[PDB]
Amino acid sequence: MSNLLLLPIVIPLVTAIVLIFFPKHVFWQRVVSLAATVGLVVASGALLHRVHTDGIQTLNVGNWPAPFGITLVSDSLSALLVLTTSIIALACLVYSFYAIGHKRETFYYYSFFQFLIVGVNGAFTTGDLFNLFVFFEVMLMSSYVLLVLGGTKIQLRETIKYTLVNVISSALFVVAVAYLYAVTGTLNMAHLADRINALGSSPILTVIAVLFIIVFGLKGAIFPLYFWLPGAYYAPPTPVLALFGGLLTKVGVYSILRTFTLLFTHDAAYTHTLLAWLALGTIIIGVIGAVAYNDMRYIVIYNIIAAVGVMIFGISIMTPESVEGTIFYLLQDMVMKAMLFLFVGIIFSITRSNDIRSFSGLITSYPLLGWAFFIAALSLAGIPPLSGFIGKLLIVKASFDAQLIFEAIVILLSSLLVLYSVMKIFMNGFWGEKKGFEQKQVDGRLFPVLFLLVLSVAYGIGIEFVRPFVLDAVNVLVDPSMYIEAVLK
Amino acid sequence: PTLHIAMFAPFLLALLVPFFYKCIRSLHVGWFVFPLPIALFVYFLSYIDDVRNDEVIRATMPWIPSLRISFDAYVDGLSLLFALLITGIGSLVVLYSIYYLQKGKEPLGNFYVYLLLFMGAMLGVVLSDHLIALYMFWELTSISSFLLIAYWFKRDRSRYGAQKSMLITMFGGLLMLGGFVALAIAGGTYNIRELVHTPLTEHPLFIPALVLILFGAFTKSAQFPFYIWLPDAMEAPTPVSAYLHSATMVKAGIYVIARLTPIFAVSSVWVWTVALVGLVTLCWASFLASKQTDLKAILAYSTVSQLGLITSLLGIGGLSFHYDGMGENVFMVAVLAAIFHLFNHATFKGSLFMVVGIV
Amino acid sequence: FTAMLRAKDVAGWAVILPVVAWVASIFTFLYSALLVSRTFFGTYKPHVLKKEAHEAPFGMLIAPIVLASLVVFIGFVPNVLSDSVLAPAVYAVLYGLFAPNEALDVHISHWHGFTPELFMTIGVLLFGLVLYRTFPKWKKIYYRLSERMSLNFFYDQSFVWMERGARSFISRVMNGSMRTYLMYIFTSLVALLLFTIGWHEQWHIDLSRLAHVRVYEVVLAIGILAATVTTVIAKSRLTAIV
Amino acid sequence: MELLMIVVIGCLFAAATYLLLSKSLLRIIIGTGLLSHGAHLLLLTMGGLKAGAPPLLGEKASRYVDPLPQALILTAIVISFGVTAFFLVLAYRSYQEIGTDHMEGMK
Ligand SMILES: CCCCCCCCCCCCCCCCCCCC(=O)O[C@H](COC(=O)CCCCCCCCCCCCCC)COP(=O)(O)OCCN
Ligand SMILES: [K+]
Ligand SMILES: [K+]
Repeated sequence: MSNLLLLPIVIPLVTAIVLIFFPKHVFWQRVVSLAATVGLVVASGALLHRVHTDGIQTLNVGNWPAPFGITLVSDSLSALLVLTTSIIALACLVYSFYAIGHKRETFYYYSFFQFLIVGVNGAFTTGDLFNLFVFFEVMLMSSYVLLVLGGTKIQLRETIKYTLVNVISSALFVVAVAYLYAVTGTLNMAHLADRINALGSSPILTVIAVLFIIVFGLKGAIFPLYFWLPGAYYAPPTPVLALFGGLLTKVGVYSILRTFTLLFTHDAAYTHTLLAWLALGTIIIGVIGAVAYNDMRYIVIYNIIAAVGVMIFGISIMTPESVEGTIFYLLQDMVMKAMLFLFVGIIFSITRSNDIRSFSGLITSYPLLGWAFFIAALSLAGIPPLSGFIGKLLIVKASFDAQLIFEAIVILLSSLLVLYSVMKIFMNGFWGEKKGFEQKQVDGRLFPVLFLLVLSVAYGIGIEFVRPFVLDAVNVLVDPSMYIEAVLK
Repeated sequence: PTLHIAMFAPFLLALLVPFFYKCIRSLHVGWFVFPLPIALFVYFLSYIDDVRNDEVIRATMPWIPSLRISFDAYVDGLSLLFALLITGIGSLVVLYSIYYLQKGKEPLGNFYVYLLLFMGAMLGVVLSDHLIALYMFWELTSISSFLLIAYWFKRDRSRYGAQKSMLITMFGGLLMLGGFVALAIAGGTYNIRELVHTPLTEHPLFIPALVLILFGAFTKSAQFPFYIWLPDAMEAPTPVSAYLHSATMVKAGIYVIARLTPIFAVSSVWVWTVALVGLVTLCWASFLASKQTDLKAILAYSTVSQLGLITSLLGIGGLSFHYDGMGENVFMVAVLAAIFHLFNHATFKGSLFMVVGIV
Repeated sequence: FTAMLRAKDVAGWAVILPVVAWVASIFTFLYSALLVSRTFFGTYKPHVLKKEAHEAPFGMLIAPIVLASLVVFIGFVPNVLSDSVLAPAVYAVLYGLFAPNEALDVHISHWHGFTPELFMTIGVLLFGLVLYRTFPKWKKIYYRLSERMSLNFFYDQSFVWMERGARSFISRVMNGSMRTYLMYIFTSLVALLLFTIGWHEQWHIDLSRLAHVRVYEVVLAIGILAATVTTVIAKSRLTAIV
Repeated sequence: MELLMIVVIGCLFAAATYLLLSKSLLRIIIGTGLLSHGAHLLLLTMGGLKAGAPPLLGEKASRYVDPLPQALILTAIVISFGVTAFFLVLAYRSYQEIGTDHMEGMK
């Protein structure tokens, strides 16, 4: 009944536990993890219909009242993010069936997979800051182990780097929770939102808001906190990397969004102009890195950084059109970056090389993959029949409506430069004469990528279907009175 | 409404092309492409009686009704002139491409898929009344022409030309989108026929919308200094060169300028920018066209020169809106001149490319 | 030329505008003449060319015949296609402006009448004729002045500059050493927090919450300060561990 | 009393930051440990340090020490111990297979 909200959290968790007992039986690992992921997709869809039909769903974990225990809250935005996580997890799992070798999946691979999706699913639905902390470390610990698993030299080095950075950012989130507990005295989202709005004219709240910006920007890479991510994502294998690029950097964006639409509303000018300048710097760094490299993984990494910058610039305006645009761009960009990493993995499987200058002539031997990558690139750029159009369209419209001409022109030129990067991949890799590769029949792993591509195209066609969920999400984000009257009854 | 199945019929036939291509190995696939532009051309002859006695044709297909977005279609004299041009020269280019290309040496299904996508996109550009739909069809035009320029992907210079044309036209299209959005905020609505009946000069977003729309329209039609991509798009097949760079894509910015002239020509920035850059690229391309040593570069600079002539006449026709001294009303002549030479240019320019392809 | 000559009557500097357009027509005639006069005239070369018979098939020739026939038809008959198609195009481009509509109609029906633009076209013809015959004489000057200003040079070097600047940026700031990135993150943290504190005024320092200090915490604080100091200045690593 | 705790956790933060910016990896993990101690003592300090009974209802005293920050600290301690043990075994693996300790030399 009312425990439906925990079904995105409880279903993978139990599954991870029962995958501990039989490591050497890889067939039953695959069968149990596949069946539980399909059930996760069904339960998340039922949760999304539940939060659409009647109101926002709140569940006290114990039978304890709203300030004094842990509350789990699913609004429409968290349900959309959970369903998107479920789809990305299913596609990455089937690619993991075809891609990960035998030795890496005898050693507890699918358990770590399920713990990572536990961490992200729990992070999208929570009502406490410290519970959100605990879910961040579940997510980060599973990401550490998935990064290091296999034990070659490269992933050892960049696991050291990635672990160091996330330890420092975890300690900074601890000290932020400490400062905010000293000021407010509570720990759940709704009641400390009420307490911040009772003393909203104090400067220490602005200082702690900037500290949360720094923490969540260390989580999801903002300029000038992005510096760990190129080597750290150049390290892991391909389905692990698709999980990382699809899920890890976007929960920091959700935390920034929830933080500045719920907690910190008074004295908005300073925090929003800081978010505007950090977002512009993030977009500039992303497009410079996308132009600079002739390496596929680095190109997709800097497209992640650029898209995070566009979403943060959409957050930095408190208008419902900008919030609607960044929600659309958020969902499609999660799906699209997971898709592009799976494409890069298939192309590396064919070419035995990652250098764009080394190989040419793939359309003459792999036509379906080539035109799938072509449609994926044009959907990444923002061409209007495809997925990523209505989001940046609403962002540009809301920036022109608030008299930000130069920033909208930066957004459009960034769209141009990210199109140039992925089409550089398409034109130098696929077109040309045949010199670089050897004829190798691909199998199986192409189909989750095609499934993600078909869902992205159907997303771009059916904006009118997917929109009223986003309308209820916007109606609860620009009005947190419904949030604080749903929890505090 | 019978025109909903006219705008979206080249896309459906472009879906159905490779079926006929690899299931009918005897007959050349271009014949199966051949009746549809003919049919569209005959259908576009059916509206001339309704447009001479000042009646227009309106149609609506809603796409995102809550964000207030539709595929609208508004048919008047300018859109009929362009649509008749597109369909007539399209059928003639399809016939010339049947007799031009080969069967067992050329991938033909790709050729007619790309060409028919381009034809449907251009018919969508002309007939559209919604700004976002116009931008959608604009972008589809750019992508399909990008595919058509690089038809031989195993040669380097085709890929260089396709890359350069892609970057220039996408730059213009994105700034065109920005101008469309600023104009749609400046007015209350998104449809072009309701932006005419409302005042727009008392608004801060009027001048940036003017400059961005004007920038994109100059970028598409190979004006100064953005004429650079068109002499390197001459590595296409000769029917592609004829059709695209004679009658359809190089006149899209001309259509946008002439379509939004009843809105933006009340200011002087529009009319003098259009007139001066038209004269500059007219003289510059007319100077540069005599240096070349092959036929297609000469015809490319020729195309740039006559497009500059047409848009300078469009600028003087924008000057027509302010005042005419004591009922002289001479500036309107310029409009007619532009449209006449517009029609005129398309016809002979197509024939010239066909001629050089033969030889 | 009729539209351009009647447009200089509103501004003085616009008198510059038609004559410049006039020499454009001169340039126009040149390449067009040169086109035909270096495509079909001259002599046949029986050594470099391919075929003994160059008779083209008729199906290739169908569509240029139809286009040239439409050219000739709107040449000799300009009235019916104008009155059918070109007039509502002008009523569309100039919307909301036609309070009368008969002046446009009697200008469409106008074809002849002695215009001053007629001898302008005659001068275009004569000057193009006297310019084309001497074209191998001013050929090198024209080639070097055409080399003197182009625009693919600027665009190609602009893309080389952009890719080289982005590559040198990522070779500068992305060194790979973890110490440097930690320096950047720590400096950014310090700068944002200190500027956020300094921008405000930080009123109401209330020391009434503070608890009474006691001796045991003082002695233990001195102890862990001693352990902190001996773990930052330790020469060996076992000393820092203990 | 809280002022003395603030200055000593600030000295822990300065020491941890100076050890993280060093050239050897074991110094970096020692700085991680010192940063964890500083964060946990900061949680305890900002919770409040006024004198009362330990958090046990068997003692029937009038006022107690705040129960929440102690539970938060204990959660953070076991999480930090898990991450610290993982990162120490990771450093052991890097010493075994790569063969160096210099953090700047890791390229
Ligand atoms: C006072 C503490 C109160 C609480 C009680 C805690 C007791 C346990 C503390 C941790 C114990 C860890 C044991 C690890 C093994 C130690 C023995 C083997 C290593 C060893 O001898 O290393 C030498 C020890 O450092 C040295 O020889 C210099 C060490 C100096 C340590 C100073 C610590 C600061 C204390 C300040 C007061 C704190 C008050 C707190 C109440 C380094 O020397 P090497 O390289 O020559 O090795 C000679 C190689 N053959
Ligand atoms: K900690
Ligand atoms: K501790």
